[PDB]
Parts: sequence; C-alpha cells; structure tokens
Amino acid sequence: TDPRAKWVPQDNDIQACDYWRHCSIDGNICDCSGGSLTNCPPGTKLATASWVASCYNPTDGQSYLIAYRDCCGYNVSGRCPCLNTEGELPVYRPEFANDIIWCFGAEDDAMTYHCTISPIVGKAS
Amino acid sequence: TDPRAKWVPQDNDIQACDYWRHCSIDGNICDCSGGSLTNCPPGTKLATASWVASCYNPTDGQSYLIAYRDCCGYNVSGRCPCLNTEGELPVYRPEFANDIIWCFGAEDDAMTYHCTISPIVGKAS
Amino acid sequence: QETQGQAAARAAAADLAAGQDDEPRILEAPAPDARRVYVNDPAHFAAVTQQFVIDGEAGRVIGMIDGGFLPNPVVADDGSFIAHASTVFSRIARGERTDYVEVFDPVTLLPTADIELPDAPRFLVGTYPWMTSLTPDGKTLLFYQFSPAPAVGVVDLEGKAFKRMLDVPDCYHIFPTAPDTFFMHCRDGSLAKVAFGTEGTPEITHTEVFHPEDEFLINHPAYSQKAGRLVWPTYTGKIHQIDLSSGDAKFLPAVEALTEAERADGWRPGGWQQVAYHRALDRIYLLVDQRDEWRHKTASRFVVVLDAKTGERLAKFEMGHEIDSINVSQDEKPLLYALSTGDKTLYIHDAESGEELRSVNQLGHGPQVITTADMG
Amino acid sequence: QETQGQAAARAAAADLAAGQDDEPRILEAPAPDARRVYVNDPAHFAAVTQQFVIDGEAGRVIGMIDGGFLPNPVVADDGSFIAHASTVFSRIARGERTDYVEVFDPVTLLPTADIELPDAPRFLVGTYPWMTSLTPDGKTLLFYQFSPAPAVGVVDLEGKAFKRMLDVPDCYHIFPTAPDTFFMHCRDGSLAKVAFGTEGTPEITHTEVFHPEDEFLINHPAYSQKAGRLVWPTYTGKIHQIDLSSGDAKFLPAVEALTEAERADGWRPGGWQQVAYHRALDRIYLLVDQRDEWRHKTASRFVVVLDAKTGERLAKFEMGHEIDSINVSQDEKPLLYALSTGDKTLYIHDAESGEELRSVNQLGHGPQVITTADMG
Amino acid sequence: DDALAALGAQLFVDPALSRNATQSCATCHDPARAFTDPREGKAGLAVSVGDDGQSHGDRNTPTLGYAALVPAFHRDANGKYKGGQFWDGRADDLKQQAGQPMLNPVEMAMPDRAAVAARLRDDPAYRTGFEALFGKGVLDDPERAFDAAAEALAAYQATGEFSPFDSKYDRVMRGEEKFTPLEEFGYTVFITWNCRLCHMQRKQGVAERETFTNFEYHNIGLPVNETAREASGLGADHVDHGLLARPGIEDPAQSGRFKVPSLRNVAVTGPYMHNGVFTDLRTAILFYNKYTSRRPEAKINPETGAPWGEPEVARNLSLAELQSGLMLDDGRVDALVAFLETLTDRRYEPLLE
Amino acid sequence: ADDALAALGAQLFVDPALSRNATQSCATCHDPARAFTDPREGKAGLAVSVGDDGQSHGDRNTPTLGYAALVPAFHRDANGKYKGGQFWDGRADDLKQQAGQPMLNPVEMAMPDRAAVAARLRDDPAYRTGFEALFGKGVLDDPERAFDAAAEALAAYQATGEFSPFDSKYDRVMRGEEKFTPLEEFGYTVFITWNCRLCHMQRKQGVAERETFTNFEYHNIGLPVNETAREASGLGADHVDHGLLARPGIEDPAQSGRFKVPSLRNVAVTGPYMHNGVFTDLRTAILFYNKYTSRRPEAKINPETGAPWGEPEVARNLSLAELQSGLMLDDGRVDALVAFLETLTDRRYEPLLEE
Ligand code: HEC
Ligand code: HEC
Ligand code: HEC
Ligand code: HEC
Ligand SMILES: [Ca+2]
Ligand SMILES: [Ca+2]
Repeated sequence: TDPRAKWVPQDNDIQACDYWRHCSIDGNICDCSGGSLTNCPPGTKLATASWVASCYNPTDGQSYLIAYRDCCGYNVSGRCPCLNTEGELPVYRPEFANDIIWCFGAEDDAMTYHCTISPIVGKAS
Repeated sequence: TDPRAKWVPQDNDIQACDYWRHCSIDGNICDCSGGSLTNCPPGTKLATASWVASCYNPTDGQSYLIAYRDCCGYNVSGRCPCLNTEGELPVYRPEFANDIIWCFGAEDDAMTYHCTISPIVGKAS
Repeated sequence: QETQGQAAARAAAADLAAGQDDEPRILEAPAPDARRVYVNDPAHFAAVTQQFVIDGEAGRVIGMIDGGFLPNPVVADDGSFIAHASTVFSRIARGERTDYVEVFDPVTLLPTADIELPDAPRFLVGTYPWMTSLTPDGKTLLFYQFSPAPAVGVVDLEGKAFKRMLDVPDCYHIFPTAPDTFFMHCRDGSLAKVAFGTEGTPEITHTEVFHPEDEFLINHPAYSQKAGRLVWPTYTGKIHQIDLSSGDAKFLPAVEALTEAERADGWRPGGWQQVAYHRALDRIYLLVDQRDEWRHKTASRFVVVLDAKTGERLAKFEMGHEIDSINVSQDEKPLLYALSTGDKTLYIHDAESGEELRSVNQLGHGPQVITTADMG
Repeated sequence: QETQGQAAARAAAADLAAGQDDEPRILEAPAPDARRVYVNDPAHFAAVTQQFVIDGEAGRVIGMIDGGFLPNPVVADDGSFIAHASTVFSRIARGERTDYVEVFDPVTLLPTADIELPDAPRFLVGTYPWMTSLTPDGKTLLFYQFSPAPAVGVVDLEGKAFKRMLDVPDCYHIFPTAPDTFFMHCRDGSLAKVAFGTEGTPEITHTEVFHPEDEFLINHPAYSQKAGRLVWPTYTGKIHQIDLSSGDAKFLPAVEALTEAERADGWRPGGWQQVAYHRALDRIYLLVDQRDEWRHKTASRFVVVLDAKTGERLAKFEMGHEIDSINVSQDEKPLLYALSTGDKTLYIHDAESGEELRSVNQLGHGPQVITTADMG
Repeated sequence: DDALAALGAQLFVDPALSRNATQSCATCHDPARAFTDPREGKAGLAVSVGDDGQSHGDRNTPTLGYAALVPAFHRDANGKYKGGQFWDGRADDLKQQAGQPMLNPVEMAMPDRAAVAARLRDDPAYRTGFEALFGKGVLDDPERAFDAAAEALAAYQATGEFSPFDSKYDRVMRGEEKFTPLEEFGYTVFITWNCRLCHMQRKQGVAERETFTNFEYHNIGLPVNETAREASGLGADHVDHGLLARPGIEDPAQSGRFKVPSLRNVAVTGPYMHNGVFTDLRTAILFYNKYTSRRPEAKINPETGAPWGEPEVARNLSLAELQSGLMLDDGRVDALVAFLETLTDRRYEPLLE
Repeated sequence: ADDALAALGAQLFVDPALSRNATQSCATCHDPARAFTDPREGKAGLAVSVGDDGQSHGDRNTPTLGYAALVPAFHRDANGKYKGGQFWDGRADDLKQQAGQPMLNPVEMAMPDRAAVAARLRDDPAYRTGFEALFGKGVLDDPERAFDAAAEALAAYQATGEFSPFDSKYDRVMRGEEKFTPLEEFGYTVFITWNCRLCHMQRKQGVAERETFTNFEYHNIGLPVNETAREASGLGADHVDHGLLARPGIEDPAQSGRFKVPSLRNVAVTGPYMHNGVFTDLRTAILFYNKYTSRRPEAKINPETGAPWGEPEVARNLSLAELQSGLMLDDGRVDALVAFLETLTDRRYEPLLEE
C-alpha cells in the first residue's frame, strides 16, 4: 500500500501482487482470466521466451528462479494488474527486463499481451 | 449525484452532464476532446444523421430542438462521458432513440463513435 | 472462507514441496453447464471490446473472447458453441470496415468459423441481445440491419457462408421460432412473422396492434426460445407476454410488475437488461427503483419477482449495489445474476432468497450484457 | 478562475441571444507552438491506444490520434508534422500482424503518409521515446527491432517508403545526430556510433566504456537533438552526460542529483520518464522520492532541478501528486509537465517556482509518455 | 411607399406589358395558385407559354411567395454562392429580376425598354402614379421608366400579401395549435434527416422568418424533362447548366446547380423541380431515395414505372448531403408529405383538396 | 553385495575377453580418461567407433556413460511422449537390457552368441568365484543365466558414484561453495530463459534433485547425415537412420528421425557432437540452433565446412514449436553458453578443458 516501501512476499494468495513468485511480474496474473499460476487461459498462446527473476519464497527461505512466460494473442486481460521489479534491470540486460513483451515462440506467431504465468525453473544462483 | 433524481439543467458549464443542451446525449461531449459545443475535433468526421430532443433552457424558459450529431472515425474519446435520456424513446422510435450510433452520412463512411455535438436546430412543438 | 487465490497458493506450495512436475500449457475451460454465465463489455463504445466467460458457481473467470466495435454475442442453448457478430476497421477505428461472424468452440475458445458479411451490413447500436439471434436448430444466425433500411441478414453456420438479406417492414429485434421463421416488433405496434424459404421474398404476416403509441416497450425484453415466451416490459413496469410456442403469436394477459401505489410513489423499472425470465419456474424478474420518468437507463437497487401465470408478487429484493442488468441461470435453485456497469462487477445472488453469494470484479470498462444457456 | 467549460457556456448563450449563426464543422487544431504537449497512453498494454494533443498554456485537449499496440510517437522539433510507428492485427489482437508508420498533419491531424513496414519488424515493449527517432532534418524515421536480433529499421518519410534494416551489435535506443548517423547504448557499457547508407554494412564505431556493469542506466534517458545532449540517470540518480554536438561522443563530468545524506536516507529516482532537460537553460529535472532500491518504476512526489554544468541544486519541488513522468516546454519561462499514470492526469507546473498551475484529467487508461517540440 | 407597392400592384396584373397584350405577371404567377401557372401546354404544367401563344420556357414557373426573403446574390466566406433570383440566380435581386420577363421573346416579348415606356405613357393612371413617386417626365425616359416599373414590382412583392407567415406551421410555432401525430413525425423526420441541410435558413439556431431554404445552389442530379425540353424548342443538344449560366460565374463546379427553393406552398405548386419533371409531391420526396436505398424500386420513377434517367449534368452532384445512408420508408414519405402540407399559406388551404 | 555386484561389473567393464578376438572391452570405446567416450581415430575421425575386428565402423557416435544411470526406464508418458531408455534411439529399456547388446553385435564386440560369452566367463577362476557368490552355483554353466548376470553387474557398476559424481563447478555453485564468473552466470541465465531449457532440463517446472540437463525425451532437431561416418558404416547411400521409430514395437511414423535428448554433463570434453558425430566443436553444436531463428546468411552455414548445414536426414517431425524461438543467439550469448556448459564438466575432467 505504500508503493515506495520495500516489497514483502507472502505465500498464501496467488492473485495478490505481493504473492512471492510475482516478484518481477509486469502485466496481469493469468490465474485471474482463466489460466492458472503456471498455465495459459483458453484461446491464448503460450510463448517460449521469458524474462527471469530470483524471488524469495517466505515458505521455505529459498530463492527460486521464476521464468515468466506470457500468454499471447488476446487483448490485455485487465484483471489483477501488477508491476513489481525485484532485481529488474534495464532493457540492455533483457533476460532481467520486464517492459518487453515476452511473446516470442507463441503458436501462430501471437505477439499481443494477455497475461503472465509464474513457473519456477530452477534454484537461484 | 442522485442518479435517479429528476435531471436539473444548468446554463453555466458545457462540460458538465447537467448542461441544458445535453438533455438526451449518449456518449462524450466533443468540447472535451478538441471540438466545441457544435463542432467536431480535428481528424474526425461529422455525421449528417441525428437523434433529437426537446431540451428546456432554464435561462430563457424556452424549449429547443437539439439535433445531436456524432463525430465519427475515432475510438471513443473517453473524456466527459454522459448519458441523459430526457424524452428518449425505444429503438422503434429511432428519431428519438440514443443508443444508436448516429454516424450515417459521415465522410469516408466513418462509423465508429468518438463524441457528440449539441447544436440547436429549432424551437420545440 | 478460503478464496480461489488462497486455495491455488496452497496447491502450488504442495506441488513444490512434493516435487510434483506439471507442464505449462493452454487450459481448456470446464464443460459448458447451467451455471456458466457470459458478460459482455461494450466498453462505453470503444473500438474493441471483451467478453468474460464465468463459472457462476465458483464465481471464477474461466475464459475471455475479444470482439470489435459493439459486437452481438449469442450462445447456443445446448452448450455446443458460442458466436458473435463483430466489426473491425483497418486502422483501429478508421479505414476499411469488415463485418464478420465468428463461431467458437466453447471449451478451447478457438474460432471454428470466420464468416465475412458483405457490404458492412451490421447495426451499430448499444448492445441489445435480440438484434442477433440463433435459430433453434443452431444452424442459422440472423442479424439486424438498420441502414439503409430495416433488414435481416441470414448467415449459414453449417455451410459457413452468408446467404442473403431479407427485406422487412419498419420493424426491430429478431426472435426466431423455427429453422426458417422469426418474429420482429414493428413501429406500428404489431409483431411481424417472417418466414423465409432459401429463395424469393420472405412471407411476412402481422399480428394485431397489441400496445398503444404512448406505451413504450424497452430495448431489452426477455425471450426464452425453448418456451417460446416473449416477456416485454414497458417504461412503467406493465409487462407484455406473447406466446409463440405454437408457431403463431398468442397474447397472454398483461400483468403489472409494480403496484398502483408504488407507481404513485415513483417506482419504475430502470437500467439496461431490466428483465429476466426463468422457463422451468415460469417466473419474471424485474429491475426497479424510485426514479423520475426520464431516468430510465440509470441503475436500480431492487429486484421484484412475480408469477408469469398469475402475476402475483413473490418477492422484492434489496440488491445492495447499483444494478444495471439482470439474468438468471435456467436450472433449479437458480442464480440471479446482477451486473453493475459502474462497479464493473458481476454480483451473484441466490434467486430465491435474493442474498448475495459471491462476486466477480474487474469485468472491463462498462460491462452491460449477461447471457446464459438454457441447457435443461 | 473562469473555467473553459464556463467560458464556452457564456459564449454559446450570447450567440443564442444575439441570433449569431455558425456552421457545424470539423475544427483545425491551433498552430503548433512551444506550449503544445502530447500525452501518449499505452493503456497498460491494450491492443489499441490513444495520444492526446494538449495546449499546455490553456490546459485544454486540442486533439487526439488513435494508435495500435504499443505505438512509438515522434514529434518533429520544428512543428511541421508528427508521426508514429504502430501495429494492428486482423482480428483485434490475433491474426495477421501489420506494422506501419503514419505521418500526420499537425493541425488537421489527417494522415499524410501510411507506410507498411515489411515482416512485422517493430519492437513491442512498454513505450521508450528513444526506441523510435527522427533524424534532425525530419526526412528519416529510425525504429528499433529486437527479434530475431538487435537491428534498426530506416524509413524514408519524404519518399514514403520503408528502406532497409541495419544489423547492429548488442545495443539499444537510437539517438540520431545527423541525416545518416545515430548513437546506441551497448550491453558492454559503450555507445556505438552507427553511420549508414542506402546499402552496405554501416560503419559502426564504439566509444570508450563509460560506466561499470553494476550501475544501471535507465530506459528513459533525456536527449536534446538540437543540443546534442544525452542526459542518462542511473538507478541512484547519478547522471551521465554525453555531448554528441561534435558528431563524436564527449564524456562530460558526472553529477549526483541527490546528496550523500539523501542517498543514505533512501532517496532514489523512480517512475517512467524520470528525467527532463531544458536546452536553453541547460537544466536537468529528475523525479525522486524516498524508496526501496527495487521500486524504481513507482511514482515519485518530488522533482529536483540542477544546473547541468555544475550539478548545483537549484530547487526541489514538492509536486503534491503521484508523478510517473516529467518533461518541460523548451521556451522561456518553461512549463514543467508532471503526468500521473494512476490519476490519468497531466499536471502543469511553473518550472521556476514549481507551483501547480492547472491540470488535464481523463487522459486514457494509463498514460505514460510526454513529448514536446523544441521549436526555438 | 405604400404608394410604390400600390403602383407595382397595378403593373403586376396589367397585360399592357406584353407585346400583344395577352399576358401579365399574374398570367404565369397566378395569385389563385400561389403565384404559379395553372395553364396546360405542350408539356403539361412543366413550363409556361409566352405572349405569342406558342413559345414555351424550359424551366418551371416558381412561386413569388416569400421570394422577398431571399438575400441579394453573393458569394459567402465558405465560397458558396447564395441568394439572388431565377432558378439559376442570374438576377441579383427582385428589382434586377422584374425587367427580364418583359423583354424575353419566349415570355412577355416586349421588343425593348422604349416599347415598355410607350405603353406606360398611354395610361393616365400610370402618368399620375409614376410621376408622384419618381418625378415628372419619368415615363418619357425609357431607362428611367423601365427601372421605376421594376422598382414598383419589387416593392409590391415585398408586401405582407406575398409573405404572410400564416401557415399551419407558423401557427404551431406561435403555440396557437399543435401538429397532428403524422405532421409532428414529418417535422421530426425533416429536421433530423438530410432535408434540413439544405431546406432550413440557418445552420443552427432558430430563424425569425423561416422559409425552408438556405438560399444555396445544388445539383441534385435530375434528368431532363423530355416533353418540356421538346416544347422549349432549345433543341435536344441543349444542356441547362444552372448557376454556371449566370453571367460572371465561370467556376466549372457550379455547372448543373440550382437555387434551393423555398418549400412554403410546395403542396399546391406542382409539378416540381426546375424543369417540372415530377407532377406529384410524393414523387419529389421519393427522388431522394435514389441516392440511399437498395430496393429495386428506388431506381424507378413511380410516375413512369421506368428508371429515373441519367442526370442532365453528371458532375458537381451534392453527394455528401444526398448519400445519407438512410432510405425513407413509406410511413416516412407519408409523414413528410403531411408536414410539407402544413407549409401552405392560410388562403391556399382550400387548394389542398 | 551392493558393493560386490558393482565390483564384479568394474572387472567386466575393463575385460577384453568379452570380445571375439579379445581386443576390445567396454572401456575401449567408453574410455574413463575421456568421460567414458572413444578417443580413437577411425575412418570418420572420432565420429564413429571401430569394432573388435579392427574394420567395422558403427553409424552412431559413442555417448558418455556418465550420468546414464539417472535416466528412467523406457515408457510413454501421459501426454503421449516417449521418454527414457538407452541408446540414441531408446531401443534398450534400461542399462541392464543395454549391456548385452555391444557384446553380440558383429560391428562391435562380435561374440557369436551367449554360450560363447559364458565360455569366456567360465575360463577365468576370478569370475567363477565372483559370479557364483552373487548369483549361485552353476550360473556360468547356463548361457542365459551367465549373460543376464554379466549385464546386471555392468548395470550396477554404471550406477556407482564413479559414473555420476555431481562434483562439477555447477554443482559447487548450486551448494554455495563458489560462484559463477559473470560470463558463466550470463550463460546460465541464457540457458534457462531461452529454448534450451525446454529440452535440456529434467523438469518442466520446479527444481530437480539431481539435474542432468536432459528431459529424456525424443526430438528430431533436423540434423543432416554425417557423410564420412555414413560411408564408413557401410549402411549405404540410401540408408535412413529413423531414430526412435527403429525401436522394435514403435510403429508411429511421427517418431521417425527423433533421438533421445542427451545429458549435457561433460559435453565440453565429449566431442564430436550429436548422434552421428557430425560437428567437431561445441560452439558449432550451439550455432546449429540459430538455423531455426536467425535471418543472417551466416546462420544457414556450418562454420566448420563453410557450406550449408544440410538437408535433414529426416525432414519430417522436426520440433519446430520449440526450435523456432524467434530469437538469434548473438556471439556474446554463444560465448556465455560455451562458458556455462563448461561448468557442467566433472571435477576429474577439468584438466581436459584446456585441450
Ligand atoms: C410566360 C410566363 C411568365 C411571365 C409572364 C412571368 N414570369 Fe416570372 N417566371 C417564369 C419562369 C419560367 C421563371 C423561372 C425562369 C428561370 O428560372 O430561368 C420565373 C421566375 C420569376 C422570379 C424568380 C423567383 C425565384 O424564386 O427564383 C420572380 C421574382 C419573377 N419571375 C417575377 C415576375 C414578374 C414581376 C413578372 C411580370 C413582370 C413575371 N415574373 C412574369 C414565368 C413567367
Ligand atoms: C443537397 C441539398 C438538398 C437536400 C439534402 C434536399 N434538398 Fe430538396 N431541393 C434541393 C434543391 C437544390 C432543389 C431544386 C432542385 C432543382 O430543381 O434543380 C430541391 C427541390 C425540392 C422540392 C421541389 C420544390 C419545388 O418547388 O419544385 C421538394 C418537395 C424538396 N426538394 C424536398 C426535400 C425533402 C423532403 C428532402 C429531405 C428528404 C430534401 N428535399 C433534401 C436541395 C436539397
Ligand atoms: C565399439 C565401440 C563400443 C563398445 C566396445 C561398447 N559400446 Fe557402448 N555404445 C557405443 C555406441 C556406438 C553407442 C551408441 C549406439 C546407438 O545408439 O545405437 C553406445 C551406447 C551405450 C549406452 C547407451 C547410453 C546412452 O546415453 O544412450 C550404454 C549404457 C553403453 N553403450 C554401455 C556399454 C557397455 C556396458 C559395454 C561393454 C559391455 C559397451 N557399451 C561397449 C559403442 C561401444
Ligand atoms: C527441441 C528440443 C531441444 C532444444 C530446444 C535444444 N536441444 Fe540441444 N539437443 C537436443 C537433442 C534431441 C539432441 C541430440 C540431437 C541428435 O543428436 O539427434 C541435442 C544435442 C545438443 C548438444 C550435443 C550434445 C551431445 O552430447 O552430442 C548440445 C551442445 C546441445 N544440444 C545444446 C543446446 C543448447 C545450448 C540449446 C539452446 C540454444 C539447445 N540445445 C536446445 C534437443 C534440444
Ligand atoms: Ca412548381
Ligand atoms: Ca560425442
């Protein structure tokens, strides 16, 4: 609620913007438009590209690498918008940059932004 | 404020939804996007179709026919939105109906709704 | 108590802790059922718009469909498909116009047909459900044209092709009663029956005038194709019922939704989708409030419920929100759906006690139309 | 004191009393001047977007331009045209993609050129002003491509045609310095100078490295083409200045926008367009606030003003609102423009006293980008 | 002045102003028929027969009611020509107009101004009336005499009698009565459809003395009137260029355009258009559907059951105003007829049957 | 006995008496000094291995045995993907089913039959003691029992810590014992955000306990024939290597041309690369992926030959959804990925990284 305060992760509600895996999400949480935490909504196309972040999990004290992937080919969902930037670097370090539409490799070459999923791909280092 | 209350016209500010000439407008006032009370913003297309209403002018106590004409060929302005329905009738009385996009006759066959102007075109009766 | 976002955090933590793998992929929506509800957002006339597909029971968005300028949504009563007629332009809201019909699979949401409509024939208007309509067999979509003149376009969904326009008289709305038949409401106060073989001019017959010039019928009547029941309120709450189930119009006793005393005190219907009708229950639901006579499009805070046969009042609910549109699910123990344009929120109520059970917010910019399938 | 809606009510009322006629028509916008300001609304990644053209002196919308998905706006410094690079799809946000550039007349706002960009080559990214850029003569538009690899597209505005893609190193942003030359910022911490022609590998020359790999240079540097001055803040409000006025890069002394005590107490820049530069005053304006280090895109409530030669602080303004982006008019007694994404409002301040003078609200869904012409 | 008009009242019904003394202004502009021509010639009522009993015009005789409200011919700041007299605006004002029929060989056919003066000078009442207003000897100078007769006729046309403002429409705007439902519908259609873009005085606001014309010039794409063109004797190779035929108009874009007529008395002044091509008011209204409607019948002139026919002048058509995107159905044609009937002056209401 | 079975397999593993002419053991082709791969030059360089006869060449590259014990037994998963098994084409269910094959293959160890292998085992008194202690008296007198036992022992030995030590730099960094250089860290970041992670990570999401950088699936990446290897094998100009479809009992034509995703552990020291040994340099194997993404002319060209990569041996069933990523690896990112893959080298092979 203080937007300038240090962001504090929780592991009890995935639709909230302080959910721990959403630490560098920019966009909308797919779970709110018919996707799930790590799946796209019907009709959309799952990109293969991502941007990454190391996000602290307050459940187990570990930091996990979240490779955000977009669900693409639909107008922006408009539900559960969030913008967090923990570790997020400028566009010249693109693997860490989250203003970029990460829709590359989506089926049917879909490039419009609908929502983002938050799957874990590895351990932080 | 009270939306279900009898509408009370004023003759002091053409950008507010209570301005007397807006008694049956549906959309956006063109004065808020670069038109004026009776002119279209640059880049848009003036329709020749209209729906009409008899609007009471609190200043001179007279009732005037306002023939609302749409400015067309742009996405909706999103500024100064208003819906009033004084004397508004259902679609089967189309000369008096205001859900209809009155863009007919616009240059370049423009049919998308941007905003509405409120010119006086005669006296009531 | 536990919200959907909370239950999802707990399942994701368990998968993580247990080492359970799952492949990221495109979900399918759950099978269409009686409690699926669709909410269309005309977005206050924006050039692009959204439909939300909602599981009413969980109060969860299960999918979405994109549309163009003031699209008309339809939903097959049998759950087999959904479709809309929509409008796009080559440069956002300017340039060459294309009108088209899309049919969608209702669990993948993929388009299975894209059928171009020649000569930009759609009626661009604040969204009225009965301006685009499926025939009971679901093989034909009918759409209304207003320019240059009232007409109705026939679109073959089975053959995926536009067929022709029907010339009609000065009439509005399209209520299909058979593979080749629909009814419209004419300016002169009658209904018109339009019968069309594949060739020739259609056969057009009128009923008697059934309302006077000074009695104003709303843009949003309720029509149950399975019952063949047309429920048409006027500006004052007078309710017309027309039975079309015999293939011909039969006029039922007119019924009053409000009392003489409530009217006296300024009670009137008001909103967008002001009326709902429940087939199996034979029950009418009407949005009402105290309001001046020309505030007929404002939100209402109350619903009345009444027997369609008798016309007696069965309940009056205080909705507790500014409500613009209502509808009901068509199963037993139905839900009453109460959509607020201002709050961009669908409130989901028990249709018998009228109590609020759950709600779904963030439904676009100015959501306005609720649609349900009648599956039973 | 009298508002613009009030003045207009009064004039309409006097014309109606005087019997004064006027023809309803399409207005022209007033001549472009120094106090014209453009606000672009990326609309939180919506498929369609809007630009508002505003008279900063009156605080009045004088026009609008529609755009598609994440368009890049440019404004010619001399006031002669404006343009954008934009993207549409055949079915709202799905289907065939078309990237294109339009040029518009700055008073009628009609498109005067619509130039297709082959093979969908635009970079789709939250909007960075220097990802699409005009050469100083106004004859060429340059746009960035990211996929499959960093490249720069060349569009001939005068002949209205796409020309070619240029292969470049792993570099970002486009700061034109001459009809055939621009700079980019590289992953390696250098700038590359790219001198191009109609055909042939461009000559690409790197400057010295000028910053460590762990000072982060923001996505919204300010660049004054007429001064050749590139003003580039880091996440800590350290400011790099590069003089490109000679046609080669000259590294100027770095300045600190916040004091050591401010930094120790958590002051950092933050927002979207965090920095502005006034060429005639040689002054830098930076949006700053107390914040955690990884909240670098949150709004800020203060602006610091400092002398570009000495780094001496001239003022710290309390803006009194949540501000995401700033810019200034390039005339004497300039205006400081303070755009709030959350309020969808442009606040217009006196740049000398910092006092709020007027504001323009209802600017779309998530307006972020402010552009002005340097006509002096 | 009362005097001036009283003199013009005398001139207006005097056949001594035609060569063979068979016709006056009132012959073709019959006060009993709202100042138009009741007489049937080779092309019906489309065109009028002159003093010689044989010669026909090529244009329909218009009403003189309300013609005193038209401003003098001028080009406005948007570059639209406005006002004047004749269907093609070739006369600046009523005064410049009045002398022209007198000298037209296919009309009153006087050979010159001097012959007109000689006729005025033979009448003792005219010697008195003219000399009292213009000075002794006026009738001895052909140029002074002719200009004075033109002034008096213009003065007469500017009296209350030609422009009474006593039509049903006028009574309803004064709040003295109400339109019938059908009349009120026709009025609503009129001011919301493309009609009001050409047939209302002002762009917006309310006019003090409405005459249902903006005084502008438009080519609405009308076909030749075949029998009338034949009767006129102008030859089948003739083209009526409308305003372009006004001396001094050189602009090619004015070719085929004609002055928008006032719709007052329209119900009793058929046949319609500059060439009288349509006998029925409903046919005049239905003509506008040709630009908007898709129905096969919109291409067909109901009076003939044949296609309307190509425009006499295919360029400069007022397409922006005409191509409205909406067709008038029968009920709307009905309502417009009803509304236009309310523009009939009180003294002509018995003509409506 | 866990230790003892493995110890028996250790002896067999280095024993040439399991080859027809006694010139060749497992370790001849799977050389412990070279991450268990074949350092020997044949008619096709190191692309393919030479058999016990000194003339016969195989048609496929000899893969590492390191980490092979982490692969699941062959199976079809829920989404119809085949997974696991041994050999580039998965034709063996597991390590135990695999071991007996080189022994009877006339292009490899060339023993005529099981009885011949049993006769060699029975000639060595150390094998009589070791085999009978684990499998019972007379085991070596029964060709089928003897053969199955030897395969069991060999499979036990490849399951020991010696074959899968998890002591690469990557493993140390993951324990927090040291840190990646900036280059290696960039390479790691690239590997996990680009398409590599779609096939060269054990799991689709979450974290693996013993990561070996393969999902054990079957993909056709569209590699050309290696002409000199194919000429050496003698299979003919008209031969097609159908990959997984050659596994007995797989009939699905969609499986044609798909090969098992190799583990990338030790990849830096086990060149040449791919199932037919077609590329010499690790850089070239990474650059191959740019053929699907890059617009540059240089992306169509194999930098080792200066000629086009070549027509796929099997031009159908390519994994184009994963390969056509829309992004080209620039040289900085190829450099990073080389650096990162080098951190997957086991500690004892670090000295080999210089070579
Ligand atoms: C032979 C029949 C005939 C006679 C006699 C006649 N007119 Fe006309 N009048 C016409 C015709 C035909 C027109 C239209 C001609 C044209 O537009 O070129 C006309 C047009 C007019 C107009 C212009 C009205 C308008 O709306 O444009 C006025 C004024 C007029 N006449 C007055 C007179 C006066 C005064 C007299 C007697 C001096 C007179 N006319 C004699 C047939 C006649
Ligand atoms: C573009 C301007 C324009 C529009 C729109 C227009 N008119 Fe006219 N109207 C004219 C002009 C000009 C004439 C004379 C044409 C001619 O004779 O060449 C005319 C002639 C008429 C006449 C014949 C009058 C006479 O004395 O001969 C009638 C009746 C008429 N119009 C009615 C209508 C109605 C009803 C509408 C709307 C359905 C309408 N018009 C639309 C300009 C217009
Ligand atoms: C002449 C060289 C040679 C000899 C000797 C040899 N192999 Fe191999 N090995 C190969 C080749 C070649 C392949 C790949 C063959 C194929 O995929 O069809 C292979 C594959 C394997 C695999 C599959 C690994 C994977 O990732 O798919 C295992 C396990 C294996 N060998 C173990 C052994 C054992 C145990 C012995 C001794 C009994 C042995 N090999 C003898 C050449 C040899
Ligand atoms: C679509 C699945 C897939 C993708 C994506 C993929 N690989 Fe591979 N990789 C394979 C398969 C299958 C092979 C063996 C191909 C063959 O030999 O038939 C392979 C082989 C390799 C080899 C040779 C290893 C050996 O022992 O011979 C290297 C190195 C390699 N890949 C690295 C990468 C890198 C780096 C990326 C990301 C740029 C990548 N791969 C993307 C499936 C994939
Ligand atoms: Ca006439
Ligand atoms: Ca190898």
